[PDB]
Amino acid sequence: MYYGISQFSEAYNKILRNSSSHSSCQLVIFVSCLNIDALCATKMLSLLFKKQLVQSQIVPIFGYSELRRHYSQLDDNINSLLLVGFGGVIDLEAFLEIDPQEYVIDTDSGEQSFRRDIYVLDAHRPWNLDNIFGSQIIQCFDDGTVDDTLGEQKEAYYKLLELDRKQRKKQIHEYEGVLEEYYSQGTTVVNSISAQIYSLLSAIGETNLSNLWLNILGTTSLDIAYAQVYNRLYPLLQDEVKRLTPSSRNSVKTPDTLTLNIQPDYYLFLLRHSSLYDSFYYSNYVNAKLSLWNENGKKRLHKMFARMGIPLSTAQETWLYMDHSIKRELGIIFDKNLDRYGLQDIIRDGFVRTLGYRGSISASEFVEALTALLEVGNNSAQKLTNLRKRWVSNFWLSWDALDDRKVELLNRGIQLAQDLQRAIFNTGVAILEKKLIKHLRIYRLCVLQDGPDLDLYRNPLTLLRLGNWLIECCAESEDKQLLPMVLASIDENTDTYLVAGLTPRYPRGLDKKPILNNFSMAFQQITAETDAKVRIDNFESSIIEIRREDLSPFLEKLTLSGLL
Amino acid sequence: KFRYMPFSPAGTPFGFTDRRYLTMNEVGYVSTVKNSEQYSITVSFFDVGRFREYHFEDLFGYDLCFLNEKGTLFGQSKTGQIQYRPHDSIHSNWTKIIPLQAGERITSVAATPVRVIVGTSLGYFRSFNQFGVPFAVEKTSPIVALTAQNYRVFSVHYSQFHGLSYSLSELGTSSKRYYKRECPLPMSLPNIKDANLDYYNFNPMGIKSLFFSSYGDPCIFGSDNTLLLLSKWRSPEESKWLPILDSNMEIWKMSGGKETTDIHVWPLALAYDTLNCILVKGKHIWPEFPLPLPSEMEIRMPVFVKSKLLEENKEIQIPVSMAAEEEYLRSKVLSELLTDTLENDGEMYGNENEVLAALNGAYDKALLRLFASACSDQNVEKALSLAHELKQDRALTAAVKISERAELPSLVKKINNIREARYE
Amino acid sequence: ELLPYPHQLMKRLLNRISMQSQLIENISMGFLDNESKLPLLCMETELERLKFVIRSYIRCR
Amino acid sequence: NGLDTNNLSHQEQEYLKEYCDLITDLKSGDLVDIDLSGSLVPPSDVFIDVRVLKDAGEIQTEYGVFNLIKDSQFFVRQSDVERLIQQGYLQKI
Amino acid sequence: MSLPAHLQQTFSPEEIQFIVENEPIKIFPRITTRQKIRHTRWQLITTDDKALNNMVAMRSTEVVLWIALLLKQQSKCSIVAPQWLTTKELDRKIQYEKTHPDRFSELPWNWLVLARILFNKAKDDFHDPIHELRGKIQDLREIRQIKVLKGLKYLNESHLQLDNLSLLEINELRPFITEIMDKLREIHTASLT
Amino acid sequence: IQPPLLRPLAYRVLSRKYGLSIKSDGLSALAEFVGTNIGANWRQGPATIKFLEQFAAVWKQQERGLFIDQSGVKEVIQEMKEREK
Repeated sequence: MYYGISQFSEAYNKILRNSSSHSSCQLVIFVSCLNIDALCATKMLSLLFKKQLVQSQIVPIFGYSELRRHYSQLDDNINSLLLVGFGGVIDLEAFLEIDPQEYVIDTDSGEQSFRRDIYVLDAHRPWNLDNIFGSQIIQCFDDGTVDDTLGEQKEAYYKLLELDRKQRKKQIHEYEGVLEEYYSQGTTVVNSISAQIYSLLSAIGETNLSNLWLNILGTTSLDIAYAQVYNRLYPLLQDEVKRLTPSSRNSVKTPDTLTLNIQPDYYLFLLRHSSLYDSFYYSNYVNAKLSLWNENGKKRLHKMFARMGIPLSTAQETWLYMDHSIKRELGIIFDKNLDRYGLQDIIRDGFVRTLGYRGSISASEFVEALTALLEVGNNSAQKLTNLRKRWVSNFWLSWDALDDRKVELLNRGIQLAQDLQRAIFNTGVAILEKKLIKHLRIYRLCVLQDGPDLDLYRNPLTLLRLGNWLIECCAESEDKQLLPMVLASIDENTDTYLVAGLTPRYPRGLDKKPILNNFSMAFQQITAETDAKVRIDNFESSIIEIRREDLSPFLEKLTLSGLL
Repeated sequence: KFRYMPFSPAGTPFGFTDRRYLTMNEVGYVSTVKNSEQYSITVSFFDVGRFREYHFEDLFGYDLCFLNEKGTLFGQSKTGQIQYRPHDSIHSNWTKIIPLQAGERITSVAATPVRVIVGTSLGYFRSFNQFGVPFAVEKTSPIVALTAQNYRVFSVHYSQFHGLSYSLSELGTSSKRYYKRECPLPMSLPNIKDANLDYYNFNPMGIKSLFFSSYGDPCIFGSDNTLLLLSKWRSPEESKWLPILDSNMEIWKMSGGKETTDIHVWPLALAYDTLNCILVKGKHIWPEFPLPLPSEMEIRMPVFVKSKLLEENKEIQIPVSMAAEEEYLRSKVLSELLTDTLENDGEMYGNENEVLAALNGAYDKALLRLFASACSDQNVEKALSLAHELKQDRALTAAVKISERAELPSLVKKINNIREARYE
Repeated sequence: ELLPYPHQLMKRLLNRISMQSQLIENISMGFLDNESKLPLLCMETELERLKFVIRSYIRCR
Repeated sequence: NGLDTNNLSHQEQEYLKEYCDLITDLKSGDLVDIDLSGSLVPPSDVFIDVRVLKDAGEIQTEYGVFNLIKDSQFFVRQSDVERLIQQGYLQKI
Repeated sequence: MSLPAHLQQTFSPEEIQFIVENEPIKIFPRITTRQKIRHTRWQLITTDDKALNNMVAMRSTEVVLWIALLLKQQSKCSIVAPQWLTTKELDRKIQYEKTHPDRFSELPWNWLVLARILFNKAKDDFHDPIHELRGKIQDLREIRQIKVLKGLKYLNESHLQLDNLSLLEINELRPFITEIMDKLREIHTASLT
Repeated sequence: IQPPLLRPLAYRVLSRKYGLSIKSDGLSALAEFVGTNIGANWRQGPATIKFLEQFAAVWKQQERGLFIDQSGVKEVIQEMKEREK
């Protein structure tokens, strides 16, 4: 709203006018650590700033309290502050207690100018009305969907701000009702931060194949959470790939030759890097369809391989080492057998960027390797701070792996993704056998006391991966009602349960508005009411840390909460 | 009979490729890429500091593209749709459709800082302002090619009965003038191998490019590839075309006697005394979508005899006298053009006057070499004629020294008389 | 063998370096107050290379 | 010293201190414009990305203060970051 | 000491690269640094400033190779490929070396370093494909190495002549050849009465 | 007093001289010391150079700009200058 999508390049030009100086480094960039879309957007922005030669600093951030503490240490020489993938939903000016009058310089002439300007980007469509409108130092970026939805909201909000009689009471009540209808709504992502940065780069004309690949990776990270948004973005990415596609086609192989290929990308687990059978085994959709957590599901997978006619050993053999003719026949075999088993949804299209002898890599496998690098790239509050520093180091490691020269780093991320997905599948099968998930009819409650992977689930990425596997199982299971899910894992050292909200999703065959997440506001109300300690410092409000004993009374209050 | 097709300067046919250069010039090279029958358009700018590149998908697939620093022109000849996008784009990129009769198509287009030029295969001409307001509607001979260097405009009109012709105009911001109107063009059309035939299908005239010089003098690169420049164009009565560069002869001389067919020449613009031209190789006359840096070639007279050069060859060698003759001719033409440009257009840079003085000195040196050759011939009359043609009396001092070296008393006496006359 | 020390050439180069550094400082003050720092970076790199060459020769001596 | 005392003799330690003083004195005076203690590697790269090998914190520059928070990358001229690299705080971006 | 022990005898490959950078090279500008008669200036103390200040877009100009590469880092500069750095010229040099095993092809002393640097940066500017030029450079390097092996087989204490040998090859061969020749000269001197 | 004005000056005079880190707070403290003289104290610049040299000789510690030790070192150098007077 405050900056139109067409005006994003104008805001970048203003940032250049404010902080572009060979004499001094007057720019600073803040990015929410352990966010794939924010990481891709920050990489594109850093490349653009390097082309602009404007010196700047990059500091990954884990939570809102960390962001406030970082803002406390900001240098006055920096006249511009940037936020990537966070702070849109909240009123950052209210959170940081910023004063436009204190910041405003040369306010008079009807021109607003501040010593430090704050630019905000966030994937979630919901944005605090005060953040979008109230704060001028905050300059929210939107695709125009926020403006379209907030026409009436901004009319009511400005009318309420102006309004201070029974008729006046009725008008103020109407404005408050519109504002509240905008409020108390489950947060949802409608656009990718990488997509917004790519739109700004297209307004500047600066978009290239690498930037398009980064935006595609951000969209692919979004894909599991919002398949609908991924479907909306995929045709645009294909059009961009066609526009930027080199005129030469079927070019002779050489290491320098690089191109992005729009090719089928089946819903399988690292099929290029993992054996065919294991790629089928680690697929959440495959497990959710065949009930692979059961030995009956494993036997169904074996029978499907037999019906396909590939030897079971051939499927279990490494895909790179598999036979050349079988690789070409795999597409026809899939088209024949996935329909027979009803798993035809596995067939899918995905961008795969190639570079000569370095070869082609799918966006899904790259995003999986990046998530693994973020998860495992390396007094209890001090230990959590050290772990957040380790998470920032993992974010830096993933950023370094984003460089093409760090193909070995990307491969290490791929191996870590294989290990993490194996652990997630084992934990999910064990949880299904244990029936740890409980259908409370207000939500689905699950708490983890298992020794393995608890320290991994203390990482929100691994916790969310396990939750996504369970959600895929529940979504493919028609008998399982689509309900909000609660996942609570506890690390013994901190002795606190990491509770994160999980909205239900439709089965991959189905494609209905996604369920809004009430867990954020529900946990906020439950934390305000309950004496049990709960952490909201993290940028993800749904994710929360609560002590081991604190969780159970908090869980009772959560079931009591009407928001869920 | 002749086929009327849209013409864009340095335009490249799609051919086998789905993508092609819509037009190319020193201001920038425009390349369109087919995208599901909607040809995406990219507008590259050679001056990176002056302009930022902008690429936009085009469902129209405008077959006509003209590039000027004020803005980029786009046009679909069959539909008549014409879109003009200012380079700053602060003014909205206006688009409009022109009335095209059955069988009428836009043969070419041109851009002006304050106006937009439109020409039709039927010969109808429509003038529009920079805001798109039609400033004039007219009918003329079919303008096969349109070129406009800022306010200056140079067009080529052709018909089966009218023949090759060209109209020159300096419209200016006001007081529009036509320096020449459909004056006959002395150029030869290509005969109508397969790649050359396809290039003829793309551009029936065969003109590789029609463009003004960096100083604004009219120029063109015909199908024969021998570069032509309109000398003394400021005076219409004394204006004359000059085959300033023979690209085929230059290619042969650089090849050293070898005859290469795959090599070609493709000019985007002509710098002063040097053509900024890509030398397309391979079967295709037009260059590939990737753009090699243009080859800069100084102007070369066609006076060189290929048979004499081959006899010298027995990496090509030229006689010193032939080199001096070509040098003196080129220097005289360049000095006349520089004098006209400095008199009328002034000096865009202050070094032009010093360059003209150095060119006069080099012309005098070439004349002195020719005078030494005439002394070797022992023709005192020819040597005296060369000395009379010499521009500077200071160079005539060297001419008299050369006559003394030739030990011709008649030449020395005539040179002394010429020294007295020049002193007078 | 150590070469004889060229005092005049070394002193002229040092004076040129001093004047160039002073001019670069003046340009920096003006910028802090056309505006293109690319020539300033070129001059800074040239001064750095010249100073490195002089220091290497002096260290070898 | 321009930018294991037990192993050295006492006279050797005094000699090393005198040598460091002599180096500082040679830089302190004539030819002070060029840091004689500066690296002898040719200036191959004018600009190079830099990030902390260690979390030293704020650091000085020609006209800026840069945080050295762990794994924090930068884009700066090589000359300004040469001293920080000599300190070892930042390595290879 | 002030001089590293390895640097006491021969220049480093980076130093040879610095010398090659000190050499000039032609390039095509994309900025009208020249101002019309109708601004920051280089004012270089070790090199010409007039060429840089007079550069215009797509107007070929020569500048020191280090400055040329610095500008090529930006999109404004496109380096002009050396004429000897063409496939035909490389084939001619290879044929000359084949016809003359004793005589090295008249390549520039910095031919190897220049080809490597251009492959690192100026690979785009080459009209000929970079891979063919790299293969030709490797073939020429192998031929020159075989010739160097034969010459080392034919060493003499008095002197040696290497006309067209690359500067990088000379720098690499300086330690071994110098030490061997010095030892042979010492042996001959001890043999002398 | 005028810490921003002395900042490039202090940065040069200290970091170029010894490689010692100068904190912004230490530069501000040196600015207050400079402003202790009502007018510009150019001799105090050489006094600060002598103070930095004495600090390097005694403490021999990097990051002397933290100014917790540099303030006491400034008092010591001022007493030394008073004894010199």
